[PDB]
Amino acid sequence: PQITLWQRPIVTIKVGGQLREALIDTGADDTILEEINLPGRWKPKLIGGIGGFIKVRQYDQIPIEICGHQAIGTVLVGPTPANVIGRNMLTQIGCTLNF
Amino acid sequence: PQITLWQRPIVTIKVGGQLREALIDTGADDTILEEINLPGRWKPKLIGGIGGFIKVRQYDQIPIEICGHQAIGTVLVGPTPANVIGRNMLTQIGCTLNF
Repeated sequence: PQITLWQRPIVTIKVGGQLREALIDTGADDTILEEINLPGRWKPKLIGGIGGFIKVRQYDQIPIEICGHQAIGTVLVGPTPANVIGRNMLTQIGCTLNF
Repeated sequence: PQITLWQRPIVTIKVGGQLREALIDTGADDTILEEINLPGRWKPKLIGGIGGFIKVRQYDQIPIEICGHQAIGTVLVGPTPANVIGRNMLTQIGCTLNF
């Protein structure tokens, strides 16, 4: 697909046998989802906060589907104002910026 | 240009007679620069924060240049971890996401 930026670029994703809304965020290194039970091993990770750190669970090599494109990558799970698809996942689906 | 997302999409911009580095951020509604003297009238604006609001100065209809494309739009000036080019400016240069 070609997505324009007049609205927030919010897409339907498939992850952990669920459907989620997530923002395509070229400003985010990492992919973070609100609380979801993901399979496999996780390790704790500290991400940056309004005067402090947030502890999240890091799952490696998680299958996602973004507008029908599969992508394996790291997903962080914990407190987030939205599901965010960050650059680690956008590279996997061949997402570029174009003008 | 076509910009891939293996690295942060940081571009050279021209604004207020200065050169700045800024992140292309599809996750940002608005364009925010670190302290710069911009011409014209500004009004105060509250944007969201780690447990609170940040007061910034809103300049309307400011010329920018991103990789040689001119774009008029709103620029916010105040405390920001980086220059951020948000969607209000990316639409003006015809920036899309593509995969």
